[PDB]
Amino acid sequence: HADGSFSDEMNTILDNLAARDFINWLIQTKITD
Repeated sequence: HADGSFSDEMNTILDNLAARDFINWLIQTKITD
């Protein structure tokens, strides 16, 4: 927190919407099998 409280969401979009959306959504298909 601080004033806009934007950092928090700005971090979750990376942790949540990147680790599981860089090689686990349009690519694991070409790896698991």
